[PDB]
Amino acid sequence: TIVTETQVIRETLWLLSGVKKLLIFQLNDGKVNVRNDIIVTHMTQNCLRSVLEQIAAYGQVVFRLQKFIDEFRTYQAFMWALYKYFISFKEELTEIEKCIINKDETVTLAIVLDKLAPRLAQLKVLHRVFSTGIAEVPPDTRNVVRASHLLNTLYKAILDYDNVGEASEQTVSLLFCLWVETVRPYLEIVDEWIVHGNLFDPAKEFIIQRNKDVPFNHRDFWYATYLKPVLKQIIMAGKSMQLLKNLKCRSESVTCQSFELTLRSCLYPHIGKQYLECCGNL
Amino acid sequence: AAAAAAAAAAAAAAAA
Amino acid sequence: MIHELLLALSGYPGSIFTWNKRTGLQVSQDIPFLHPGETSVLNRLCKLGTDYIRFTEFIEQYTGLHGIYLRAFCRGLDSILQPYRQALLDLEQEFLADPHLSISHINYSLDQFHLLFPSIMVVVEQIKSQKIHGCQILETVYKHSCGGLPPVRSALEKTLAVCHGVMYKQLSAWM
Amino acid sequence: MIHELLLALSGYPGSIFTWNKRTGLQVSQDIPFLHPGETSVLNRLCKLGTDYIRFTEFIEQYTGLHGIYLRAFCRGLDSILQPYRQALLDLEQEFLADPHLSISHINYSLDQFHLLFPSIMVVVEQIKSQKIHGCQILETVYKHSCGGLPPVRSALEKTLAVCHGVMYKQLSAWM
Amino acid sequence: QPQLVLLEETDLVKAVLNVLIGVVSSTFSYNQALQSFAVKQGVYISGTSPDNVSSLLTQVAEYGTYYTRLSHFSLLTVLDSSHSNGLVFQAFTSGLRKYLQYYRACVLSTPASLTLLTISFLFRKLGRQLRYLAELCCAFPTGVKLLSYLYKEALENSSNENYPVLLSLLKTSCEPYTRFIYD
Repeated sequence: TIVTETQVIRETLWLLSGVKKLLIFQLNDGKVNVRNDIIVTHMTQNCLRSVLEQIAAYGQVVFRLQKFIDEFRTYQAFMWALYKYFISFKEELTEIEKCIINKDETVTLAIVLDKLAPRLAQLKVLHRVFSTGIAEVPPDTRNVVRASHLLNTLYKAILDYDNVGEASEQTVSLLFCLWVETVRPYLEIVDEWIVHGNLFDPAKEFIIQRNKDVPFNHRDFWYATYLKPVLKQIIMAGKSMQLLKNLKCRSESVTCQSFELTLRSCLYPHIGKQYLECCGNL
Repeated sequence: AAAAAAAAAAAAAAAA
Repeated sequence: MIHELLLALSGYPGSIFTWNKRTGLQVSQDIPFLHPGETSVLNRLCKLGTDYIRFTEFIEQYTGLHGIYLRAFCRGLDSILQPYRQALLDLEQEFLADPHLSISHINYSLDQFHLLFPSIMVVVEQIKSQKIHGCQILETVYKHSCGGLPPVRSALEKTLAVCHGVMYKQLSAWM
Repeated sequence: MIHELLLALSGYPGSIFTWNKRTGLQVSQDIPFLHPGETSVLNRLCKLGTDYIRFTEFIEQYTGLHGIYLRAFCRGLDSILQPYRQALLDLEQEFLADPHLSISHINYSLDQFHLLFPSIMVVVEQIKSQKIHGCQILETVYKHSCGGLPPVRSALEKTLAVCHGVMYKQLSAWM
Repeated sequence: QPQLVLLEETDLVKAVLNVLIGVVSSTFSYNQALQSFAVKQGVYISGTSPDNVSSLLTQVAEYGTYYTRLSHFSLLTVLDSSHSNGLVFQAFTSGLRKYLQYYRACVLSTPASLTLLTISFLFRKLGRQLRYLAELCCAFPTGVKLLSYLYKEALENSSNENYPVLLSLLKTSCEPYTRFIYD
């Protein structure tokens, strides 16, 4: 039969916004396929049907990324880094939608395919972070070792992708979007663990593996798994501030090179300016 | 001082 | 159909989107001038107007169980509809500068509300299923503001801050 | 048949030009509306689309052996498809101003690519048959940019210049 | 049930303006038997956006219904048209009439209206207030008992825009009683 040519691509551009539909059979997360029909024996035989099988995989990841969204903060901020990035993906979506509603449009199947092509590479590196992210959720006893090895694979992904590229810093910032935001609740417990003396660790999952023991003679026991000296400076300081609350006393990217271990070696004196000033008070 | 350490990191990125 | 969707978003009924009051909906899409794709997004756009009238019933029950912190929680919730309703009037001048713009920008503003409106709806549903009364709404919202979602964690801290002010009233008058 | 040949040039399959993926081709010319001369040039036009998908497999293997200069060589190769794909969209408006123009101008633009596309395909075939790893791709491309063909010698100098920038990164951070 | 084709949107923003002050428009019919406003039932205008003003305009006509009760109550208790109400009962109205001109100065500034949401959301805070401020007296407390009802209602804070207006009503209604104290 005849389906609408140059309008089914505006109707997949439809699907990519509102993700569950009837022109495209994305029934589940594992299988996302499209079937329109075979179209007629003149005027674009099968090329357009080959292009729809490509974008079937590109609506597949956004259905996977939305299925990851449900309604620690580290697992929630890693989820909101996905969603805060979506409005930068949804702004172009309204641009090409504004172009085709405005007559004349002067676009077709193929001349739009290079406009979303820089976005096409940006959405596939989104797939690699989240596919290497969740791999041990159907296994049980995930709690801290899943958090530790998905932060590890996030760090494994930023070593593989930023350090090899650097011709475009727009994706260099993008892999830093996924890093600086997940580490921020993993930071704000450390701020609470020093200047307030107490920390928050939930019971269903676990984080940095700091826990206070219930007896008074026991100080602090580090959980065994079943920069690191700067983390030991957090351990002794939060022990010492737990003591102190018990005591009653009285431009261009290529010149900025590169990138995340320089910012981390800025955070360690930021830890340091409290690790150096606590031990003076002890 | 949570985002403040990251704000100085982004300030050091523009000055690097 | 610019005005039909801002006003399906405010929560009032129609006869294309037939609505009785405050709980029930029939979609009624035998419509000729919308596409089968475009009614699916109106169901996506109605789900952000459904929880907005699941919200005014929580107002009129408490304003106009019992407790002095139930309506202290009400002037927390009016602040979360206030940039919502501020966004409702900025869409109005969008329909006057050019009344030919289609619905995807209105879809775009409501994907921004897509992670604020269910995330507070799961809060009030967890509130009403424990049958909470008194200070322990303030502890329920405190472990709800224990969560992330950085726009939403400030929002459940603003609802925390206003009923902490009624706590702040109490030990001021008691002393 | 204006759109059928730009899109046989992008590398995607058909059932007149049946293609499995990325390595294999059947010509399948029992065609009534092309001449025996005109299928011979479609085989001349497919040979410039065959090496273009012998090229994206070299991308997806390295982007999305091992080494930090393999994908440094990848942002060299995207610059050689960039006026290629720029030429793909200038043929699009050619088919809209008058949709009666025959295929010989499209043959003419692809005789311009006829000395850029094999001359880089002989480079990557010599790359993968020595099993190169590290800095010695940069020396392989340096004696490939030792060659002439003045459009192509600038092209293998642009692929040289981008992975020399990753060399330029190294001794900057080391010092 | 169908009545006729649509009116205009600019006729809607003027009809909501009349029902707020207590005056019937072409679409509003005041019914004395229920002391309520009545919009027409069907396809007459009902919403240029289908059947939406048919419910939204009833929410603001009901919001317009409580205002004509307060002006009805204020005219019937004055001691130039009655001689059976108390002085403390009169002094509660004297603070109420100062609240009425604040309503009149605010309803006169609503032009130019854009749509029906921009006016009802401006009066959404005022919608909670008028619903309170009418049915506190509608029971029927009089004099010192009415003075006892209003002090309890000024005691009901956790409201911060309803507390100072009842504080002001306590300041005005206690003026004749405190005059009988010092003499």
